[PDB]
Amino acid sequence: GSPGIRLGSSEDNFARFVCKNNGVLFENQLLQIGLKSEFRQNLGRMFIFYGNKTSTQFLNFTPTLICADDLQTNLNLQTKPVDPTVDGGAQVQQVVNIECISDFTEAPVLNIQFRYGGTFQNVSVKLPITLNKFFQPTEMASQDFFQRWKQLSNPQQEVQNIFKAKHPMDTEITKAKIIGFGSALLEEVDPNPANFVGAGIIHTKTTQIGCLLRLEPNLQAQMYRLTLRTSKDTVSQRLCELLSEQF
Amino acid sequence: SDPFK
Repeated sequence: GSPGIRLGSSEDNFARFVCKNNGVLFENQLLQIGLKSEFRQNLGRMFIFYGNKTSTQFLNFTPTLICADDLQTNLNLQTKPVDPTVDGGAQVQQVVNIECISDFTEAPVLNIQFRYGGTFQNVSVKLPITLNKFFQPTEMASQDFFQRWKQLSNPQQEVQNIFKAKHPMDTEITKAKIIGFGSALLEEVDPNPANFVGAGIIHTKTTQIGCLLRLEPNLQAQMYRLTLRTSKDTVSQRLCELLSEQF
Repeated sequence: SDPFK
């Protein structure tokens, strides 16, 4: 995507919120931005916490959400304004309500502008609202999983990515990551015990996409073969892109 | 053997 060093960028900590909903998204010497999200069906609720790290009160504290044209048609975001005055040492909360319309790839950008000590401060950070947040885990017996896996005929609906692992292959962490990703983590479906099989329905207003995922660790090459088989080619592609960056 | 193909 964007070339150049990603430090002090709009996506420094973006990847950290694909499988978890709580934590600090951004922090400079004046402001700390924390998050707490909750999702259900094709909806979500993201609490954004703005902490004033100084002994001085912030003014004109202004957070705004920015979405590209395509993203607009696939994702709907709503939020109530927060008080523009933030006491030094104080923390203020903002709630963002989410509704997924259709599968999407782009991410919303949160822009924050405010005054401190009489100076204009500007921050832009990508908000971690990703397609997987709208997963309904679907537990199912092995037999049912394979029947569904073999119902795929359109080659474009299958997307495979073979990539190098970025983190250790710590089983419980990977399980937590997959569970955190959203789908159900089906136990004992793939005869290969090292493989992870997930099944879920990506819920969007306009279409429910049945998703089956197979994550095949390659311990030696420290790579994974991720296969997404879903009822929609673009969903297969995006879920593949996202999950790929997580291991 | 492998139910994935």
